[PDB]
Amino acid sequence: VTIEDALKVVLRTALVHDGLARGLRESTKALTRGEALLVVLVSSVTEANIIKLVEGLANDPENKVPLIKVADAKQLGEWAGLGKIDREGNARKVVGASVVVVKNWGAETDELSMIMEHFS
Amino acid sequence: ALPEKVIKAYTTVGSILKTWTHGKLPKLFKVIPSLRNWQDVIYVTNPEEWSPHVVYEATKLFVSNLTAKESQKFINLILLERFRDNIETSEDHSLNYHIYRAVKKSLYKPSAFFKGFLFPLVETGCNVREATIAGSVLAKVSVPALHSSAALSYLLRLPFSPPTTVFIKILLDKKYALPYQTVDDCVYYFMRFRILSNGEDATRVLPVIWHKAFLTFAQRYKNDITQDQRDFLLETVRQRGHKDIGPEIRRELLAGASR
Amino acid sequence: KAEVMKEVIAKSKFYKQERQKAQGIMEDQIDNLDDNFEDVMSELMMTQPKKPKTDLDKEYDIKVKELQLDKRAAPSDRTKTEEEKNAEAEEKKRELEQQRLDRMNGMIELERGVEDLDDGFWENSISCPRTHDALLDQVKKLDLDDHPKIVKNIIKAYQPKLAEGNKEKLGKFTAVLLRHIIFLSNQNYLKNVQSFKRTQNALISILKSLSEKYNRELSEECRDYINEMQARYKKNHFDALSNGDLVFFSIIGIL
Amino acid sequence: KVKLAVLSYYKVDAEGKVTKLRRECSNPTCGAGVFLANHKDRLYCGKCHSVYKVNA
RNA sequence: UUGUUGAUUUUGUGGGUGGUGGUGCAU
Repeated sequence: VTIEDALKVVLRTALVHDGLARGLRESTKALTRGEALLVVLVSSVTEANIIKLVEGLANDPENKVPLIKVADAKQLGEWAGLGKIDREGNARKVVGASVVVVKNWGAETDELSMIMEHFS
Repeated sequence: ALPEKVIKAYTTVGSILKTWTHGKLPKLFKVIPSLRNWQDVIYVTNPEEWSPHVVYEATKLFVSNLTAKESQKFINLILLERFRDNIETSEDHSLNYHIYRAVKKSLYKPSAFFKGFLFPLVETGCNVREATIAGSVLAKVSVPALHSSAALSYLLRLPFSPPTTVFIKILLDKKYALPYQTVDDCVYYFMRFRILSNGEDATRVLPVIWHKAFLTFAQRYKNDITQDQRDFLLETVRQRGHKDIGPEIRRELLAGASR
Repeated sequence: KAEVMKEVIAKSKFYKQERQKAQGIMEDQIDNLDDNFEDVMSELMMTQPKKPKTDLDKEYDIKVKELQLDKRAAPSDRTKTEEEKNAEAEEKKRELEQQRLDRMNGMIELERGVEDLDDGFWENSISCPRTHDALLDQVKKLDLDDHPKIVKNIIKAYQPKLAEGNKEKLGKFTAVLLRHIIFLSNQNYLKNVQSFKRTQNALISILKSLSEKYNRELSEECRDYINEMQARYKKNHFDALSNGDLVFFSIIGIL
Repeated sequence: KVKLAVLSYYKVDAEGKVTKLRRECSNPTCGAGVFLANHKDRLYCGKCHSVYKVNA
């Protein structure tokens, strides 16, 4: 089980309990409120200051939140559930997500343990 | 208790809502959703005494501003009871035009609608007249497929009642792209009325609305079921088919291909 | 009766004025509250109270996401019986025929008459080719028998539902296709008359589908060719006339 | 239209510290992360619809 | 897209629908 595969289920589990903040504006609102438990950020964001802002908010001394890097925004959006499913079952009309923040895990899974263990 | 100066002011507001028909709503009224204790402020405004025009505008105001959870409470406590109150107390047991719109504006938030009117109503002794009026509101307004399918799945698992059978027919009439899980939930609901060990649903008399609902399901979703499900549904017509609707159901079901 | 009517009118005016006075009072009452709005809110803000989902609710949020995962069925309208379909067809055959006989008799659809026209007449991935040349370049490397495949593929790639503006492209393509059908006939085909026959009729069939929805585009192009034919006949006489010209008149008869 | 409105609302220095140039909403119900729409004469809350002074 | 909000809408192309419709009739 890879770390990326661990995040794929974890984001899906967070979706089931409405525990994800999807997008920058929702992500920063979560981070400023202290509601963020994990931040998933895309490394390939065209605008650098987006990376600087999320990294700064995630690294704030009062509320340190773990941060993860994702190669492509499109796959992060798919994990966030933005994309729709086609008759073949493949994700279609998917929307890219630059940043996704988890407000509630929902269910305690073994895959959550690896992610926090990796951070620890 | 709220501040005493506030109480008089919102008591004054409540008087306006009694006779308010048009114009601008009081600015104090418009800012209630932002307040944490909107319920307490809402009670002093006497929601039962709100005019039908106020109920329409208040629902616009609160559904848009309040959160999904808080909207559900505003939904469940005020507009649902007013909906039931108006039908019961009206001479012809009809619903006011403004209240009728107020249900539509609540549909803009599908989740808070379903958990605040539909499921509470059908689970709290909904009558045939109530289901017809609510079903008409459901039929005309566009609802998302995802929320509708979840709503359809909930109703199908509930104990059979003619009022619930209506809503099942409305959702099936909506001609949605039901997920196959919902299609199986639909098929599961219709099998349980066959005689086999089985519950009373096998021997319970089935009104026309169920047959129309069962004819309703077959017309679109004949191509979205497996052969085994098709064979099971065919047995339902043989055992529990209607005199005139039943042959039609068998024709539609046989005409469908397997998924 | 008159005294009854006057009493009715006075009562209606009385109630109308009473309603108007009530409205006047309501507006003033609204104004006063807007004036004390700040004081009332400030007291509410100070008294603001300090900072689990139902199991019934907990299930629903799970459903929508599971439904989000599960594939979605397509809906199908009720199947009409053979008698109704046969019944439905025959009136349309009749209606077109009763419309047909009217147009035989002078009913012109702007339902005016021909006599109206007779007033003052004597007294005075896949690319959609917008032009005929563009289509040839796309089909330049393709064999003669392969033209229907590419032409069909262009229609599928640019259906109206796929994107906005596809209707004009296909309509322009309708004009383009007609010129190609006429163009091929001008080209020598004695070598592979069979292959030409299998492309030529197929392209006409596609135009028949295109004409059914892109008439105005086709009719405009058809009129343009007629003017061009007349202009060429003006200078070349019979030399202007060609096989595709004969074909062109035949296709108009089809469509 | 507004594009990357989050970019302007939050400013980052070279050090990376995050600074807020737009005041938070005073209403506890709105919570943190809510910024007031800024105008010369007064400062306005979109969610609550309250009006605050720029000086405050 | 809502009125700040978050996918509930908007756009283009197709497209089913008379129905909080009445009136009498047969336990």
